[PDB]
Amino acid sequence: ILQESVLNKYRTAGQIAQTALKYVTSLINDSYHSKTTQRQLTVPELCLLTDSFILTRLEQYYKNKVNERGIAIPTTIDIDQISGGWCPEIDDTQNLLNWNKGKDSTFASSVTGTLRPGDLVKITLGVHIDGYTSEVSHTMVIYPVDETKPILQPTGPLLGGKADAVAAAHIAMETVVALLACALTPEKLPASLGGTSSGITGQLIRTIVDTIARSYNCGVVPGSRVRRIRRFLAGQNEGIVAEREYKGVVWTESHQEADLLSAIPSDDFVVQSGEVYLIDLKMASLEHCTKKGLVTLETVDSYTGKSHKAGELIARPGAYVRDFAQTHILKLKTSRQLLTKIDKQGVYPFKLSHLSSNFPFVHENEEELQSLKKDLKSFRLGMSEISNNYLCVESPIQIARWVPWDHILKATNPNGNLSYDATSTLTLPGHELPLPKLGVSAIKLKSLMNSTKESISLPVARECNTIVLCDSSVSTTDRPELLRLTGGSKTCQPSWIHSQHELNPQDSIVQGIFQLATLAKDKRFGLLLKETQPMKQK
Amino acid sequence: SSLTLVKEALWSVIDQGTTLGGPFFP
Amino acid sequence: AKQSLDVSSDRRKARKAYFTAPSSQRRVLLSAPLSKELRAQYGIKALPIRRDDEVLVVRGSKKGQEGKISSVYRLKFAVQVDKVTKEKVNGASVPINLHPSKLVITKLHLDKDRKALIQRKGGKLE
Repeated sequence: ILQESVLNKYRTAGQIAQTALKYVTSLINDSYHSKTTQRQLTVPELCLLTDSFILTRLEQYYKNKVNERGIAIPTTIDIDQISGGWCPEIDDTQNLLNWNKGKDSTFASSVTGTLRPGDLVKITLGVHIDGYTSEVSHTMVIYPVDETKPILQPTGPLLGGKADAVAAAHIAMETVVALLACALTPEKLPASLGGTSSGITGQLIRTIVDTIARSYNCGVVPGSRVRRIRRFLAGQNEGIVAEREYKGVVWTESHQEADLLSAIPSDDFVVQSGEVYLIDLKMASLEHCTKKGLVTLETVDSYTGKSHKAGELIARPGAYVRDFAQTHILKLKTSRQLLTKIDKQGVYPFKLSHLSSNFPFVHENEEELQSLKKDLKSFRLGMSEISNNYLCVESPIQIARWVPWDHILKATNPNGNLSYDATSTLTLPGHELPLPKLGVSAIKLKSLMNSTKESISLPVARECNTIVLCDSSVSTTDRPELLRLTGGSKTCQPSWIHSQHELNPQDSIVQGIFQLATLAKDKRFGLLLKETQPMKQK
Repeated sequence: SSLTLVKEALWSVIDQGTTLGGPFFP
Repeated sequence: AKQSLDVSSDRRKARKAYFTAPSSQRRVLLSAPLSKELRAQYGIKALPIRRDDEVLVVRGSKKGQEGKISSVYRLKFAVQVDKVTKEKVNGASVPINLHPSKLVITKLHLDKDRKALIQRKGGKLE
């Protein structure tokens, strides 16, 4: 239930998230675009600096007034085919180099930590105060800097499928934000889009997002969601921890199958006032796919000895999730002390470096970094026994993959629905049906993906914001309005792209999208969006 | 067979522009 | 009637040789006749079956069904075609084990060694 104090806690979390996103954007621009910095920063350094900045900023807010506050989502930097879960520690850089020596260079940016021109860099971070969570995620583009222009600018706009994915994600984000804002004043919903006297539904959300994705020739990655957020329940680990109640719309391989054939989440709800909504949309480009196929996810392991595929990425996930329902008294004193530190963090995913007493840095020092690494060695020693007794689990690294439909149809599964992954460590992904109508299990689909020679990895663009549907008493302006805690025109400004694809205006859904854009621009009689501003540091 | 009918239907169903941003680094 | 003293008409020996033949011998044992079109085109009658050639079923309940060879399961003296399956309600598909003597090749997978084999059997390709 929205209140002045609850809204203020959400607002402060959103402000800290916006400031952190501006910080990472400035760091990346200085390292790769401005080039004032002598040595370019790497991805683990950027993640660590972002986390330290967030902790330093959050130290001053709600101190000695709130039991639990901290980082909700660790800083994740995903490049191209990687659709989530990439937050490596600083002590795994040489590990990554040694594990990926002799592989292809398709994941060279992730392996070396150094960004390259043409990269789609997706930055995700979240902040919670008293369990009230605000999460932001922005795709940006890395460009070569033109040496001839007096001012710094890209030589040319980004072109191709990555540009299509960025455009689709940005336009879907804006349209969904406007559509969810329309729930407060339902009469302003366009007639071509849906019923004037009726509200916003998950069916309308899904058909709008699918229409935008199909227009821009992109698929929706099966991790996308437009869901409701409560205290401590923000989907911070959605594929790992089951939830009692779910109110939102999700996209899966089952939904892709149903669209082709045209506590379980269902799109049979009505958006209500006084609610907080997370919108996380991942769009994968389908430019290189000459036929109709299915978009799925591939989990990255750290074992180089499982295959001979030179186009494989070998890495260890850096974010862990504590399972508070599991208890086991450990044998190592280091492991027991680490578990005591872990239980202080709460119910959000955490990095091993977040548990260091040296972290966050008061002054950025080489000695501070070295003491952090010295802590991290014993932290890994304790984490080995913690993970062995199922007290904590890894947050997976996932690569988007494309599997054609003809290979799936020609394949034979002798088990049907009965097959499942017995070696899987987590319950929720281990027993899953990605293709319920075809009777294909997750293990069977992974086997098909590995068996096909024409299964490729699709570039992904991501946009994720948090919004509040503020009622008239809740809002300052005496009218219902949408408060965007994260994202907007100041932090998530789109990069220079040029996409040949476009929305086709001769469709009712596209006309409703254009009218939603018009009514969002209309600041007099239309809808009211209040963006949350990043704060100044000096 | 319902599975066979589903597979047959699947086989049947499978058988300017836009510009964002500008010449600047946000 | 046999005339060579090096060949045996013993049923026990023949059956043991068949059921203990190694993989390379089973390749020859698993031969399929060509279609009439391919027989006229290439000038040969039968060839050992391999993975990527298209076949027509001419015997059994699956007679008339066409498809591409999916596997040559030499361990069970059978071939598997992609389109010929047994389906269940739960979504399970079990390949039908077909014998190449009951199949007809309608399109050969042609490589260098396949062309050499056809020519040394007496082919007239192109």
